[PDB]
Amino acid sequence: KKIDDDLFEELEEQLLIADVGVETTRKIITNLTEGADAEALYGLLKEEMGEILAKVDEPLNVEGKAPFVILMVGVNGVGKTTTIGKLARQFEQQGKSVMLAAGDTFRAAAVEQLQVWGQRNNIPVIAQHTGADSASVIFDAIQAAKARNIDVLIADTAGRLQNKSHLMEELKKIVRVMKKLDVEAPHEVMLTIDASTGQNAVSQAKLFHEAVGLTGITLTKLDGTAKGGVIFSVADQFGIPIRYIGVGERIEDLRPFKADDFIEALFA
Ligand SMILES: Nc1nc2c(ncn2[C@@H]2O[C@H](COP(=O)(O)OP(=O)(O)O)[C@@H](O)[C@H]2O)c(=O)[nH]1
Ligand SMILES: [K+]
Repeated sequence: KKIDDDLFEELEEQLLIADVGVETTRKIITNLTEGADAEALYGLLKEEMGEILAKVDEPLNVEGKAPFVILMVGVNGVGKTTTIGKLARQFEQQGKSVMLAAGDTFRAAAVEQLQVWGQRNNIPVIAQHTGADSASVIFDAIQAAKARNIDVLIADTAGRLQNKSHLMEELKKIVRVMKKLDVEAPHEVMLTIDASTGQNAVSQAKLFHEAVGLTGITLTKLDGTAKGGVIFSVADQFGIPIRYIGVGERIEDLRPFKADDFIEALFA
């Protein structure tokens, strides 16, 4: 097969369906045309996509803090609660002690889901009454983690993103409250975004990144039909490391991010 305008239009369609986005797709194609049979083109495209993801493939390292604090941010419905448990199991398998903070204080089901999971798995969960102050719950969790020599503290947060909610200011307050106990905390600000939301994750990454500064991303629900192409836009615009991929609903379904596999899956 030979290179022509039909192949570049074919590639654009495939990238748009993968949620790479209009802007990122346009940039990628123009770079592909300038950089440049069909098979060679797909080889070159995968290579240039590899160069994008290479800049954000740093794996998360949680060792050496007391505790290492992960602030979990994201909007509701993306898999934040599930991911926290998957992370907790991951770190415990590595021999680290874990504590959870139920900072999404107005969602009773989310709080109780964490409490019950933690109880079943012998992981302490710091929680207060429904509607309690998120910053206070997370304050108590850090104190308890320090008192109890916990290696990793994972702090959940609210995820209602509307002008009523003042979520960004709440997160900023949480961070300031954190730094009164440990100036290095939070050691990781982990955004969870849902592959099935497509390009809406770009807006979310922008909001959370501008408010508290993201240092890592978990992309969930890659096991659906969604391709997760938004990460190219986030990488190009923000350069935030992709730490993990969610590949299911089971507690094991959290995988370290791998650039090569992700690229192949995008075209499968
Ligand atoms: N297929 C799939 N479902 C996921 C994944 N991560 C989370 N979920 C699903 O999304 C729902 C829960 O998301 P949840 O953690 O409650 O969302 P939150 O509101 O962001 O805390 C559940 O039905 C989970 O099964 C994933 O990686 N793959
Ligand atoms: K997929």
